[PDB]
Amino acid sequence: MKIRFGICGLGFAGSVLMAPAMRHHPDAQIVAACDPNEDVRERFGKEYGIPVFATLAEMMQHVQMDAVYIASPHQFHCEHVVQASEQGLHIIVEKPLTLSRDEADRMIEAVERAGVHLVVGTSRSHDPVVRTLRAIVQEGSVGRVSMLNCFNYTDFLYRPRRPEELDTSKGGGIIYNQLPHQIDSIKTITGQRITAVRAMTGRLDPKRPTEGNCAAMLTLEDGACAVMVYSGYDHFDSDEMHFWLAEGGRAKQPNHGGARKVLRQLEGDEAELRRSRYGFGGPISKSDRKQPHFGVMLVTCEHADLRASPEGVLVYGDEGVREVPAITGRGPFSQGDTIDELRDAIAGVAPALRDARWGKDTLEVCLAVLESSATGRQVER
Amino acid sequence: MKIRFGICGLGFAGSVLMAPAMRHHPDAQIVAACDPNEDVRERFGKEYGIPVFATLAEMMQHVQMDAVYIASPHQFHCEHVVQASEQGLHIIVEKPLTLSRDEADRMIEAVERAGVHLVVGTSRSHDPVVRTLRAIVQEGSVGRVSMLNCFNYTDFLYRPRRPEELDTSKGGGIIYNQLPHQIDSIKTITGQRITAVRAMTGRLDPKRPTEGNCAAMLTLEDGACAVMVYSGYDHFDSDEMHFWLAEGGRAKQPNHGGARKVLRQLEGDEAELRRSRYGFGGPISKSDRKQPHFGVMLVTCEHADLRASPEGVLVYGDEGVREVPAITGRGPFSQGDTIDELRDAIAGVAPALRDARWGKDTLEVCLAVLESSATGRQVER
Repeated sequence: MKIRFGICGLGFAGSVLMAPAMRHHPDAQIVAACDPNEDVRERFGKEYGIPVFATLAEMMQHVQMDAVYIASPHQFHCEHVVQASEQGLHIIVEKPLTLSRDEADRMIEAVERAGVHLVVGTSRSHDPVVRTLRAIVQEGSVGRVSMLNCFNYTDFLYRPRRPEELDTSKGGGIIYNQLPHQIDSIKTITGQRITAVRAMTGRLDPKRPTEGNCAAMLTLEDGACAVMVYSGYDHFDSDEMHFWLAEGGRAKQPNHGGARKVLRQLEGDEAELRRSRYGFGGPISKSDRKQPHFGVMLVTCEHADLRASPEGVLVYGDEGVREVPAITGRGPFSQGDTIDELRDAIAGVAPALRDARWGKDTLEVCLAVLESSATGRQVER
Repeated sequence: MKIRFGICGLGFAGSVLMAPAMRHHPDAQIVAACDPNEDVRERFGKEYGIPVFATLAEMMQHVQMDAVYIASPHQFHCEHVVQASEQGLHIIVEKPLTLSRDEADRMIEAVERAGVHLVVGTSRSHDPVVRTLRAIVQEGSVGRVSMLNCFNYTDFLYRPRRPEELDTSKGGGIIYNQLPHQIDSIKTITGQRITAVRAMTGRLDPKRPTEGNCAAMLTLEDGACAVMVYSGYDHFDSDEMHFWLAEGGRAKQPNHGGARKVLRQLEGDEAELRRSRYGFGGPISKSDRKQPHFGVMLVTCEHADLRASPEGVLVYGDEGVREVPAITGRGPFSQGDTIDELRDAIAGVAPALRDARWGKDTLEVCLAVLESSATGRQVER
């Protein structure tokens, strides 16, 4: 029925992506928020008409709530998840889940012993086009998946960043912040375990020395494979091969120089541009759109190739093309579907797919990309 | 200067692709032809005004010539190559080179002991867009190649075929008839040896049980990798992601049912449709075009992504996009460039790149795709 949510961590994912989508979602009410930053917290409390807090602990002591949406920096996810679990609160947590397998185990153990439901965390696998691709595959007519092909060329590395985000050791770069979207989509579309990983990564800019590109072949469990390719250097832009839609569904304008131009001319400190542009009540808090997507994703089955469209899925069949509209979610497009997955779990309609074990599993696939790329070898798991 | 050519084997590659391109090529004169089929041979002799013959041996005994273009069925390539070599004639040979490593060794040994030049055989790597991509890479400004991404979705399996062409054991299917175009392009663009192969193949149609799709990751020798994906089931059509140009440069019209429709309604025997449509003086002998291409090919370097265009190469740089026209060849687009590579070799301007050893090497990479796909393992070579 109606889930009373607290938001924990009010950076970009929290305040600007998820929060408005929650207001607008009919099965969800924002009831409270916390963040370490007194400034942002207070502004957010005024605009949404809710009490706010400096720590999760305090929010849990002072507001009747059913779930927490945890959008704190990843280094805080483990303890935030344990803490919510110990209160019997259900959870949505942003990616990265964690960087650490041990953490991931502590999270699983806490959630399971508490009996709560957890979902992670607005992936692009919540995109209805990806859910639609799954429905088409299970439905059966299209036949078995033989292979998938996903690629996304992007300007990610040249968006405004804090300097810890350009250190893979601290969680930066595309392995932890982008590849999970493809990996989760591949798992979602196929319903198969990833059993082997061959990947190569590059860090083609030494001024920003984290991973910006990757080429990978993922072996799935029935012998099907998925190729996954990602590059973030703001060179090719693959929305050209996806109807010139942006990732978030709104039409895109070519801007190839784009993010790199903005940074070169920038006078001052980039970290500031980051928090002033993507913070709460900054520019991008200003948001007739089509389906969201992540690069292009070509699923080749026995009786068809499948591809995400602005409205649903393009099915290239034996007979020629036809279109399938995207499965209606109850609220907004990705963000809303994340909420639906939890509601469904709490309601006993459907247990969560993207639980803590699925998260750990995606973390392991990321680690296997790092290993395969260091050693040159396909990594079995 | 002017190369006097004999054409040996007058099926589609010989009579309809290469022959007109040779007339039109200024450094080349067709001087004679052979083919086992009295009918086709004679028709061809009338139209090109040349003497014709039932066997290579006879042609070599009766016409002063400098080179042979060998477009016989692949099972005949070995002996055709040995025979020409033993006469001191230079050679262009169509792919497949051979299916057999031993054959490939006999071919190398004959060519080398005779001192003749050999090129194989009109690959899509002779496409000037591919040569242009190479020039850009060697030129250096764009920086090192980190990874390549090539894909082509096609209707190959449902074009009209003789029944031996739907038996991998006899040389059919995409491993020997399509993948070499990508493999050769990858080698040409990068100038690197392929040192490992992870691939999966499918035969998604049991009525036509040869390989129709493949997903592969090719490891190159400096650590760069190339992803290669191919599907031929007439479902998705990737010319959509290449400006709706066909492979051969002429604008394309969507026809997704296309080749499969033609076959389903076909009354009679498919082998007949094959030789009556693609034979000499059939329909497709009827041939203002742009650059040829093979699916799309995205080369991601340190300072740019590169992509083939209808006019040359699209360079997505730090600064934004710019276009480089395709290196002018001396004659027509792919076919002509194949001739230039031999002329250059005979003239002492540049030895051939695509010699018999390069061919064997491509054959080994194809074999490694077959092995990797049977075993699930990356194959080192």
